[PDB]
Amino acid sequence: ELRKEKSRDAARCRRSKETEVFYELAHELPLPHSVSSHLDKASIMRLAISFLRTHKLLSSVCSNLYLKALEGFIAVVTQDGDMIFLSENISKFMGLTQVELTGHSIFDFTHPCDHEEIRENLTLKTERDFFMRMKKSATWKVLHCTGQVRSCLIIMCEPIQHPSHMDIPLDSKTFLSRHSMDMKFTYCDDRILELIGYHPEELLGRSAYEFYHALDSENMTKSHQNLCTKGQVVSGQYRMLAKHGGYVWLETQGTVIYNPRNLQPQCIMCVNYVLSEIEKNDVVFS
Amino acid sequence: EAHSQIEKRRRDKMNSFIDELASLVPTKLTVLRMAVQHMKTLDELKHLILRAADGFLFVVGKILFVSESVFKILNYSQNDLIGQSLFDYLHPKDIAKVKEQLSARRSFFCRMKCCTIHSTGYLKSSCLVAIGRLMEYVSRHFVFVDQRATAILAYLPQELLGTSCYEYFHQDDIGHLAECHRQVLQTREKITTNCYKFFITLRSRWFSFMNPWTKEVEYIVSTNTV
DNA sequence: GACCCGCACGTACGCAGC
DNA sequence: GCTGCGTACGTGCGGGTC
Repeated sequence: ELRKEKSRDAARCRRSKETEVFYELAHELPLPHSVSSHLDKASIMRLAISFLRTHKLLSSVCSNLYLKALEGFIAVVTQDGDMIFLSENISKFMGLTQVELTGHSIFDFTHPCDHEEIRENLTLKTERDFFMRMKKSATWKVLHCTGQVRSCLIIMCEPIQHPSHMDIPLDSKTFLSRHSMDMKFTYCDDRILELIGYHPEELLGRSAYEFYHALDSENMTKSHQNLCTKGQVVSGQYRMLAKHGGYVWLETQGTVIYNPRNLQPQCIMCVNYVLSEIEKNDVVFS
Repeated sequence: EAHSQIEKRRRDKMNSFIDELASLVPTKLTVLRMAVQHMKTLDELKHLILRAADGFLFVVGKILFVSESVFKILNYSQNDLIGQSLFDYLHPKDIAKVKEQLSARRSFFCRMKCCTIHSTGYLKSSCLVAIGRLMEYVSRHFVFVDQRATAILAYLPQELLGTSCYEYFHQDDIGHLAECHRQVLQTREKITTNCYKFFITLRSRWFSFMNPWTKEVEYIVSTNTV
């Protein structure tokens, strides 16, 4: 009859003291007052640990307008699949803010059975480049990644737009084209004659896998199957011949459409960047 | 009845995070007390974003301002470009390009002068702000004509293209080459070599290549050596 | 007019000594 | 040989979001 009272009184006091210590540790945080002091208890711990790590491993390799005038955001991860820091512009290119995504697992936001490559990239072996797809009623989204690895990895992120609505002034050396599912030409814009000079009557069912040169084919095959498996692609460096021989350099960022009535990938198209002028004028190869 | 599992798991995460902090500090309400103490002694971005995508900041209009070490990627000093025109620093094709591209976002390349620079930016005051960022032959069927092969085997491309390999090949060892051709036809991946000739010993490596959609092999691409 | 989750309220015990 | 600190687990009670 006497044990319960002592136990409950001591327990009540200890409960109160623990929650109060928790909240005070929460108070001093990089976040402002309003949106930090009224959060759930689970996020406080991971947010504080994330701040500690991003202020600790920052000095491991250490010694006003860089975030803006920059397309995308800066992320960073470790080998356990957990981002630490995110840039403030994250709230305009994938839809969410920093506070919910600052210590959670990338595995719970990426596409499952599309992560063995990421788990291989994150481990040790200085220069790593790859591709990665990432995010309620969440629709999936595409993404491009570059950077250097410490063990951590600091990454750059530049998503591709959709040429259905293009908010950029395409230049006079940026011609448009459309292709078919098996890398076969269908249509060329009327911007080509001044740049490299073909006629559309030849730009037809001829296979596109003929103009690439030397190792360009054995790398754009990987780029094409990357577009087949993913939604988009950004190609590194390749050429495409002209009407009188020689190579002219072009780069692309492809896309894939879907159908309101169906589920297959219907149509693909590219955007072209004329880089160098016509080269090796006289000599021909085909 | 069966929320015990979800609450057990969340308890497990709770105790793991409250228990592992000892590593991140250089040393359990005592632990939280010393940690909230430790928080009190609490341009960091350069130290990663300089290492993240290379490049350096320049501003356009003249040109008004750059980073400290721009000669790392462009090879120019700091006072030899201020008070100095960007137009009298560039190639003329890119001159017409940037004249067309002077006046929200800007995805554009350059062919700048001491170097193909992919750079992005936005307008400000008029003026501009933008970060910058930097004895063999090869042919295949032979539909394709290489570069040094016509000096190698002494034959102009007015006599080779658009014909089969063994049409002109001397069939003194056409059999072992035939056996190799059968094996490399469906081998994919890496194919090694055995001897072949023309008078001129060429030791072919072939790579079975294939459209990753139509699922039917069409072309190969050689890296023929001697 | 409610379903799922986070926080709080209950106890049945490993341990050190007078 | 038997009593207060630290601990583990079950149960309810009440706040959003569709």
